[PDB]
Amino acid sequence: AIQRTPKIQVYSRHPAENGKSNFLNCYVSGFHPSDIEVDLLKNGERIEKVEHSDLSFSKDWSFYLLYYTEFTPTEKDEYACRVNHVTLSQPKIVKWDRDMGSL
Amino acid sequence: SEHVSFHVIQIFSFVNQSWARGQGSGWLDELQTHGWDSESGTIIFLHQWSKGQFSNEELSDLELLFRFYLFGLTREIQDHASQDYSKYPFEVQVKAGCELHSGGSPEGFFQVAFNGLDLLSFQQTTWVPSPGCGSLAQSVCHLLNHQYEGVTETVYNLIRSTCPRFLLGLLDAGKMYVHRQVRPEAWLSSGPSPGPGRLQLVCHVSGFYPKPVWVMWMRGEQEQQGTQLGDILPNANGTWYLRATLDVADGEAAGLSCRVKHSSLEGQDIILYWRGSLVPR
Ligand SMILES: CCCCCCC[C@H](C)CCC[C@H](C)CCC[C@H](C)CCC[C@H](C)CCC[C@H](C)CCCOP(=O)(O)C(F)(F)[C@@H]1O[C@H](CO)[C@@H](O)[C@H](O)[C@@H]1O
Ligand SMILES: CCCCCCCCCCCCCCCC(=O)OC[C@@H](O)CO
Ligand SMILES: *[C@@H]1O[C@H](CO)[C@@H](O)[C@H](O)[C@H]1NC(C)=O
Ligand SMILES: CCCCCCCCCCCC
Repeated sequence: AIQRTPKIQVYSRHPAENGKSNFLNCYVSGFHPSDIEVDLLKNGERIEKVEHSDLSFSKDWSFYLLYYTEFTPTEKDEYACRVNHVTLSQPKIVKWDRDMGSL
Repeated sequence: SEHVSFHVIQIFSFVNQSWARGQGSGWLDELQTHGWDSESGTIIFLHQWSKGQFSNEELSDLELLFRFYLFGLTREIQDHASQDYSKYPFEVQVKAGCELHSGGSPEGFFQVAFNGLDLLSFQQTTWVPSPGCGSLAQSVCHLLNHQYEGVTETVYNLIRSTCPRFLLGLLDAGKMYVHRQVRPEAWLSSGPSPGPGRLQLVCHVSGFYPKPVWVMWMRGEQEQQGTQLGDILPNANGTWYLRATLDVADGEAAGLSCRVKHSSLEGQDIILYWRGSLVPR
């Protein structure tokens, strides 16, 4: 088939409240082939402890993954989702943003 | 119950003549219920009820069957693509399982893809090549139908007999653990600018099950034309997340709200009032 670059969507599970714990989600979908590097980031560094689903795939056969971890949002702290894949020349970073719908 | 499906997903990545990786999981509709330990070749039961009503004896036999199938698949494929076939690397996907339909017979299926393209599927007693994937699919199907003839009967019985019986047990075992209705939380935020003289409002609805949901922006009892539902995305443990946005021009008056209807709520809609500015940055 044709290689397909991943789509990346980032969102929190609960309303964001500075100093209150929450869950950060990153949904990576629509990609092919399956070799992928997804990391959740706190201030640019990979969070060592995350939860992730196994690989699944749609019926067009493209793959998707869900990542999530606990986190505490903050004025200073930047949280993000980083993805590398063969269709990408360098890692793509999608930041989490409250003042936007993380849209 | 209604239409409900159980799927075993497998992904085989062949990197060279000496290296391949297998990966696999089991899914009850959109909830992952099983994993596969690729290091020791064993089934991972992700929930307390993931064994359904099967005995340890039955599941031991199934685990052995899976090992035999996976080792034999790897061995055969690697044997047939030797040394310098420019196919490397390549990847094989397998989707196998069953569906229950209320009042009708179950369905079993076993579908294969090569490098993301339909390759072949199993049709009751025969491996049938996809009319789109040509010569390779025909050659694979020749081998499966003529050489490994004496395992067709296994695959059939696995997907059409064993799978429905297991799914029925799994559904029954989950009843002491899993929710058939989960209520969502909801909250308001702004979004990115849709354009000069305009702003965007976002209604977040998080953690609801099952999937059907209704969300609209409102001025009192009047539903707003600009309402737009985003894509529905997964959360942990088979629940769902949704964003409903509204584009607002400078001059819109205070008094907008978001209204959420869901079966888990049953007559008490969530209503959230926008208490921020309506002046676009
Ligand atoms: C990555 C793996 C998947 C991930 C797992 C995830 C966990 C999993 C979701 C847990 C859920 C379990 C539910 C209940 C599963 C419900 C049904 C499923 C839909 C079916 C999917 C079809 C499967 C995948 C393909 C195997 C068929 C193969 C072609 C047949 C093998 C033929 O081998 P065989 O020759 O017939 C022999 F039997 F082995 C012989 O037996 C002798 C023993 O005494 C031995 O000594 C002899 O030498 C000889 O080996
Ligand atoms: C203990 C079980 C033993 C085997 C397990 C069952 C797996 C059997 C699957 C065999 C697949 C072999 C693929 C062969 C691909 C091939 O032969 O390619 C043909 C080319 O010649 C195209 O022209
Ligand atoms: C095959 O690929 C694996 C994984 O990259 C590598 O470790 C191994 O050296 C390769 N084997 C050969 C013979 O090139
Ligand atoms: C050259 C590699 C061909 C890929 C073979 C895939 C066949 C999978 C069917 C296995 C069912 C038992």
